[PDB]
Amino acid sequence: GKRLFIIKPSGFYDKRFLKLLRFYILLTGIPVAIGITLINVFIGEAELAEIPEGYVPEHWEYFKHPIS
Amino acid sequence: MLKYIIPTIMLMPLTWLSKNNMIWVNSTAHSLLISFTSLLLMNQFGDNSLNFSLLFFSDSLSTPLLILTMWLLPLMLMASQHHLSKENLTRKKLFITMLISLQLFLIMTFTAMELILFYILFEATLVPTLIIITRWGNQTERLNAGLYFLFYTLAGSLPLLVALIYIQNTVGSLNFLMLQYWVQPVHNSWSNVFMWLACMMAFMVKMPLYGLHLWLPKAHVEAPIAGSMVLAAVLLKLGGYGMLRITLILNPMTDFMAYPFIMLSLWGMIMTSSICLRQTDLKSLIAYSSVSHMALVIVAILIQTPWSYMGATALMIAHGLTSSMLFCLANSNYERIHSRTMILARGLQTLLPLMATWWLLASLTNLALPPTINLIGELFVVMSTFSWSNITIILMGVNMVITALYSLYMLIMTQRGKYTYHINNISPSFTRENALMSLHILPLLLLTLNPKIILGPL
Amino acid sequence: ARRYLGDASVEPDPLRMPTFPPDYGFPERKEREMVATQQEMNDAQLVLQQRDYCAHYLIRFLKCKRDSFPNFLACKHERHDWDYCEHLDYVKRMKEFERERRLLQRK
Amino acid sequence: RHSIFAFTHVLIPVWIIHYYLKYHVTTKPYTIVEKKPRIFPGDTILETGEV
Amino acid sequence: KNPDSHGYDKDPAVDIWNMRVVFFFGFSIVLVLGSTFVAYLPDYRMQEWARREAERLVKYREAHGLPIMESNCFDPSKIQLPED
Amino acid sequence: SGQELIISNWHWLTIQTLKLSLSFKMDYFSMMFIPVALFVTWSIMEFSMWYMYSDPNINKFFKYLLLFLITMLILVTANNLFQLFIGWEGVGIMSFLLIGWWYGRADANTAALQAILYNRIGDIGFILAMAWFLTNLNTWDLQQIFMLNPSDSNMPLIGLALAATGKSAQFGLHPWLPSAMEGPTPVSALLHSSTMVVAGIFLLIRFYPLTENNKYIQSITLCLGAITTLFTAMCALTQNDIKKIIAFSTSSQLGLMMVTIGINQPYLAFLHICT
Amino acid sequence: GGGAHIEPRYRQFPQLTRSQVIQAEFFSATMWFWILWRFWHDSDAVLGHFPYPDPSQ
Amino acid sequence: LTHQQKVLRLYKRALRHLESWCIHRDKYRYFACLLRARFDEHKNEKDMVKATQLLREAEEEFWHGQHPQPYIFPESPGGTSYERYECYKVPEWCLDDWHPSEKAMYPDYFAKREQWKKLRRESWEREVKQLQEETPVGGPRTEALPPARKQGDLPPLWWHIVTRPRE
Amino acid sequence: SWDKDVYPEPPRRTPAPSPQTSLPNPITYLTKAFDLLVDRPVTLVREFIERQHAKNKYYYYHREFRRVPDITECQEKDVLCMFEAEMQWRRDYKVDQEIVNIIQERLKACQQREGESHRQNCAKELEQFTQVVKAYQDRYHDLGAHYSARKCLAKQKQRMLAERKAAKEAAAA
Amino acid sequence: TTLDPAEYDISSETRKAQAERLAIRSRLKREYQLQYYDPSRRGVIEDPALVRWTYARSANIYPNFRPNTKTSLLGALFGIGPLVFWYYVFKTDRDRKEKLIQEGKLDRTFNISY
Amino acid sequence: ASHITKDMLPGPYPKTPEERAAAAKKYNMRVEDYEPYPDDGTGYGDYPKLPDRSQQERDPWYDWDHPDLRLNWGEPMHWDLDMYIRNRVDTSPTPVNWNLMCKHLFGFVAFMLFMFWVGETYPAYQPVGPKQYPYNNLYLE
Amino acid sequence: APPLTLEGIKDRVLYVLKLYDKIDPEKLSVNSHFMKDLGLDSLDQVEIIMAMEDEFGFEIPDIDAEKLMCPQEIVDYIADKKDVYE
Amino acid sequence: TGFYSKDLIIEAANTSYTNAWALLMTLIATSFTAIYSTRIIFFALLGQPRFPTLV
Amino acid sequence: GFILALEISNMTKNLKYHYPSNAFKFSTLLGYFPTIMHRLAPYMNLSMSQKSASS
Repeated sequence: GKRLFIIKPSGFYDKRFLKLLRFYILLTGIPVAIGITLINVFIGEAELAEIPEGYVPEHWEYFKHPIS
Repeated sequence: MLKYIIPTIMLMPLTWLSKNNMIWVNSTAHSLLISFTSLLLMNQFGDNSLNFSLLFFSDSLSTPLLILTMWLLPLMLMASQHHLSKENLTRKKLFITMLISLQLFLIMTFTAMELILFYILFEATLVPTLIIITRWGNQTERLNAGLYFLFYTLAGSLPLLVALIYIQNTVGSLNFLMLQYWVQPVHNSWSNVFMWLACMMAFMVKMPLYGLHLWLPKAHVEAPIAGSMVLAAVLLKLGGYGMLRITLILNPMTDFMAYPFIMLSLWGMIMTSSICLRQTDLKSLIAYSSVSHMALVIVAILIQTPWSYMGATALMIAHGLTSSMLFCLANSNYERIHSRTMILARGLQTLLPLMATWWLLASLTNLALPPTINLIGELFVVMSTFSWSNITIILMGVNMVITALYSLYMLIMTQRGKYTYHINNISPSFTRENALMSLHILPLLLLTLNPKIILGPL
Repeated sequence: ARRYLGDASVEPDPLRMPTFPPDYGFPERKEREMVATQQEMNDAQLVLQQRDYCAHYLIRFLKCKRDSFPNFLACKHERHDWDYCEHLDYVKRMKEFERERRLLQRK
Repeated sequence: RHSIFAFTHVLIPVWIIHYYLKYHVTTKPYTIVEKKPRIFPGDTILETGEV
Repeated sequence: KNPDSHGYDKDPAVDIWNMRVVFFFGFSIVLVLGSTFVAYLPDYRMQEWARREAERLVKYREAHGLPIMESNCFDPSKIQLPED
Repeated sequence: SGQELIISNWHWLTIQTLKLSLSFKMDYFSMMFIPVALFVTWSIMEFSMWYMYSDPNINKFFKYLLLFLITMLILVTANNLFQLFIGWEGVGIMSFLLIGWWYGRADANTAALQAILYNRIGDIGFILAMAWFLTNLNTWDLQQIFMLNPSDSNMPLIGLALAATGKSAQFGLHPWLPSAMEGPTPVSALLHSSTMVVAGIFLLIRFYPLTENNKYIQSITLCLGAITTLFTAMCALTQNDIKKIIAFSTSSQLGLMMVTIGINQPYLAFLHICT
Repeated sequence: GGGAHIEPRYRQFPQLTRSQVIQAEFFSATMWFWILWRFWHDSDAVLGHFPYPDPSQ
Repeated sequence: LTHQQKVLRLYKRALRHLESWCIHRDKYRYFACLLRARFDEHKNEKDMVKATQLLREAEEEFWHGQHPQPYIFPESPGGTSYERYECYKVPEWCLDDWHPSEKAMYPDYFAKREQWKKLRRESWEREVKQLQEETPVGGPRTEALPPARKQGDLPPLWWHIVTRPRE
Repeated sequence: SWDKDVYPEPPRRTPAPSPQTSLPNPITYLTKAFDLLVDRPVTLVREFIERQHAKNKYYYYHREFRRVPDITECQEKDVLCMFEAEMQWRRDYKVDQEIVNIIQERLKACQQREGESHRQNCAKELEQFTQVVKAYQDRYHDLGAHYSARKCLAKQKQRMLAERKAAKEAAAA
Repeated sequence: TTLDPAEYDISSETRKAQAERLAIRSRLKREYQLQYYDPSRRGVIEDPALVRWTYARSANIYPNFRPNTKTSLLGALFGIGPLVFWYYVFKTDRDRKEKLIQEGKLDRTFNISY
Repeated sequence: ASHITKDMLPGPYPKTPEERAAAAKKYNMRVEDYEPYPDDGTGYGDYPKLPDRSQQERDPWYDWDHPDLRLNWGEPMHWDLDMYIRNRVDTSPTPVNWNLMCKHLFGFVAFMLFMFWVGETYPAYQPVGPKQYPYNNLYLE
Repeated sequence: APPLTLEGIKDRVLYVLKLYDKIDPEKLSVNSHFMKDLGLDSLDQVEIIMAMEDEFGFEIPDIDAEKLMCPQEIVDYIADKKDVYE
Repeated sequence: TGFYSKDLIIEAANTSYTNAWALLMTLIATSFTAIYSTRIIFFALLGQPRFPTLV
Repeated sequence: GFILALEISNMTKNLKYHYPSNAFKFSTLLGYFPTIMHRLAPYMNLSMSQKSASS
């Protein structure tokens, strides 16, 4: 029958590689992904106008963002 | 820098203090930890300005440029281990310590708070580079190239001292760039030519014109273990940026004699890239790419008025990451075939498939494929020097033409076959060979999302 | 364009016209001109080179394209009548060189 | 099925990409920049011929 | 160099740990969490302040009497203006 | 009802006065051309499912063809001349990776070198007119350009004409096409029927509110369109390949379509490509 | 190979699969039915002409 | 290139460039002996300029009118799809480094690999011994004795004996 | 959101339809089905966050600065008061960039809303915008001292040429 | 057009004893094939035709060089040559461009960039 | 590492028979048309005695070339003459130096005299003289 | 996709012997050596494969002439060129 | 198909201010497009079957 | 063209058997433009004008 044996050079090292990118990128990427998901749901910022801040204003944390 | 210099000197009594072959893993471990701390207090705000602590730092406020200086000691130790591991541990401890000792002075440089603190640190290098050039190379023409690396850099930099000490006792004191509010202008005279010229010419000797580039394919051609100071010598060339600190002020009104620096470096740009397409040494092929589109900044600094400083800053760290990796592509694929002759390495692209992407995504940044950090840099320079004179689109356009045919000529020499020889060349580009080839494009295309971090004041 | 007088508003894009700009206009038979309503011609989103003659017949013609939405022909005979509006307009314009060849001869 | 292969592909992002659209026109001071209706005299005017 | 073992950097053992000190420290903490750090970093170059402050100041001048884009010589007649 | 929509999605950097973020455009060439061009690409992969039936490298060819469509389709949707320049040179590098599909065969990737060469000569006109728009009109969003029609457009549009001849295979740049056919068949079935050669004339079609004036423009364009007709006519006769005969006939259809801008018929021009 | 459902030849004219000719003859009929609106009804130029407008006096 | 086979290398192409000119099949075939008739004029005579004027005037009317883009026999030095099979290209002996669990597949091919190498690894006591003897000093083309007088192994072993198959 | 005086538009003016035929129209099949398929996973989820986000609130304030010194102060060899006069000045140039961004978007507002005529109508933008940009590069843009940004060392001295050369040396104005 | 290229000429019997120039290249090929076949090489052959090709092109031009001619002093028509011409153009612009910019105006009202 | 006959010397008349070949077999016995005399243009530092240049050229002909390889792929031993411009060379064509290509565009160069006129469809050339009058002759009435 | 065996090459070479009218079906099968009835010098060395120049005809280089004397030596290396039998 | 694209443009160049050598170059090219058709007919779709065997 | 192509193709097929006539001027099919320019422009720049003002 029509049959042979192909010759492919080297694939094991390239399959032993490409894991360690994709492994470790989820090891702290996906735990950081909830931090952009869960903190959106429960925490925001508001709003404008103004407030007058009492007498002395607030410190740093003048920003309008959860982690900033 | 509060203490960035103070941890990175503490790296130095860690290497010799260690055990046996653990000396590679102990140094690369802690050296990555500064990259959080380097980012940490820096990148603050931001509207006129961040004077940092004292007479030791203006924080490198509007030109960041310094995070890239701190990648490299945990980038070169993983690169240098290819052919270094035959010497003694007593010298292997040396070559790590002087490399850290090169990063120490660069950290107080780029910030430097002054102009006379700059120079003594501008010249505090060139001693630890020269040790990496003369010892630890290959066969000869190291030693004359060790002398061509001097005597251009040092002949030019001594008339800085004559002029910088001249300013320090003429108008107040130069000690701060923020005591530079009182600046008298510099008119047309016969002594004020030389005050402009001696203060400028020592920067031209590092970022070359078309003339006096004669030392640049000497030190890079004959070069250490695996590009090990060649990665440093490409930062050091763009670490002669201080023309951005000087010439913005401090003789601001001399464009009268910019023209022999324009035409020499604008026609030289169209020729010194054209003179490389017949190269036969592979590491000298890249060494002339580094001449050409580095010299585009010299017509981008002398032409003032930003929409150029938008781009002239982005071009300093455009090929800070590109031309580093191209040397790393050539520091690899020399461990397997022991020649740098570009003829000999044919029969490739079948044997090493995984690094075909590393060739292209390197050479696709010179074609530069507009959403990168590259054609956001050139297209501000193009739209700047258009407004100088309209005719400059011609030479700079043919600059874009020839480097397209130039970059692919290094790619397409590997797309051939039948290999004719080579019972060696077996090693299928191991885990280290892709790791130190990564961390180049991984920040290079990442910063294209929000590249407001890469901008001048401006 | 039949009048050459001044323009009150400085609005370009020649809607600042006498009333309506023809191709040449009028010129002899008739010496007059006229068209549709300029307050409707701007109310209808319609480009220039469409404010010429047979526009009001076309403004009612192309309305049935949407007023008969899933249609193949709103009115095919009116397209032959708008062409008959156009061909009678154009052969009226074709009599230039019938005259200009002869009216430039001696008398 | 044609059931879980087709529903996973298209139906989920249209839920996503609409949510960054309706919550977006009231935030950015320019939404989509829609044109006018292009109306003929068939609302409150004459025709008037066919003279 | 292949005694048919895999090898990363130098040799068999603890040189095996040299991968997880370059892969884990190099990216996946710095190229992820540090890349996250300047993703939402606070108001850069004080432009976010200027967005709303240029947003407010238009319609106040636009309301009653104050024109827009003056370039008014920064309160003149404080300049003595030496003629010659 | 019409109701054309541009959008305002997401900010890029914004410098001194000009803000560029990105947007899209939906007027007469997005809501018409896109399903037409996508219906062909739906139909063309089944051929390559049988034409490339034996290749073990199968998956890249159904990946590189996918990226080729995205950067082709980002061009026609863009209302931003910077966003055009992304899609202008995204399609160019996709040619080099498809003419040079087969390794070796030293005429194959030499033709790929000639392929990317004539696009960069075709680049230099486009970046010229990119420069002229900032220096006068402070931006290059295509809305504000069409607000006031610029008076003396003699400088930018001749650059736009030279960039038009880069990809649309005009005379002076004609030998790029007949040796670009050296790759596989559904490459060139997609590379020269629907894409990459009708994009060179497409940029002039979008600039109809400028090109109607300025009589130096029109006479040079229509005389350029005429030369490409008979030079591709008298080259295709006594020629001995099937694919080459189709390679000239796709070039001679351009010779009509370049004249269609000279005589001011913008929509009759575009209606030809849909057919 | 695996399946010899179309055999190779020595110039003996291998034929069709006796169903391809049905789809072949079906799409010559759909186009020559489509000559309908070419003649019936569509003329050369449905515009009307001018009868030589010489008497303009 | 001898004068005997000087016409012959021109004779193969004299008809080959002709068939790219015809349109029928018999148009070539009716011209077959007709083209042979001019070639059959000078049959048997001397080898000097007496008969070189067959060739010295064959420059005209052969080079004059020579093959306006002829047929090329696509698997050839020139012509399309000649060296095209190169994405595979058969990289023979790329099987050195595997780090196995990738040497699991083909257990019999790796079994047969070590068998054939004995002819490759051990032939230098025999083939290179006569190679200094059979080649006298520096003579012409370096083929061995065609059986090598007992067993040709090979001399071209194994790069010409186990070379790359086309597909 | 914002205020509509900053970002104006006319009203929408969507007309009354005109079906007029019994020809089969697919518009009744389209909008009467697909609007409900998106109404469930969007409106129910957005409301679910809207109470969950109204569980607690966070605050950020207006940031208004202090403007006591302005321009011509002070004496030449001073540093301190001539630092405040640049901190005054640079905020008066980042802001004046963005007011040109607002008026330019106003020009984007009319032209995609009219489109067809777009020239003889809206009457305002090409008159307003070119009386602001022509009021930009004069006296507020150091052309060509824009490189060092030259706060008060050159920002006054275009405006010195707008007084020492202008308005007296016109011979005789 | 570049070039003729001389694909047929004459012989027989101009210097008929010219043969065994193949004996040079057969000696090299018998040297090469005996070098190329071996069971344990693992590495390239030197082949100094490449070594004499780089080293006689990279170095050994300046130790060769003497300025005895004027065709090596021709470079003042090529080195400093065009660089003279680019200065002549660029000071005619930015001066004729300058006077029109000051005396009279050319640009419009909406030229903020620049 | 080979030091004996590393490269050329200041030639090309340093007893040329000793050069090719001590090594660098450019010539067999210094009469091979490639004896290392060819310093063409002395005074230039380029190409000394040099087992090198002005040797016969224009191609590796990139064909059969079948001893084994003989041209550009398969690497014969010592045949490098001058390179990096022979990556894709060609040869003589069927014509030679009849530049009809500039003559091909010369047809429209004659038709640039047809660019001076116009192309109005109505009427034809109209052999009347000054009775064409393309715009206007008299007033409104 | 179509394979081939070695029983087809033995027939086609043998058939074009019979297709030539100069040669009868009375010569030997595999080895008549082409001199048994050669003539001339030309047209019995290249014309003998000019029929297979059209049929097989993969450009048949200059080395193929004098090997083709032995009519089995033709059959030998056609299997070597076109990747043939096992 | 493209009768509504082809005919309407060559009869849009009917009344025009063209080069007058343009219509002497566009409309002549239309005649050359016809011999494109029958050429592939007369060589691939007309003649006697001639090609090397094993169909 | 339907008449014109066939009466030449049949003249290539069923005429009075035209000779294999060498006398034709064929700058027609070659174009004659890629033959000279891609044999001049890659030779003018890459050989003379690059070895001039390189080394």
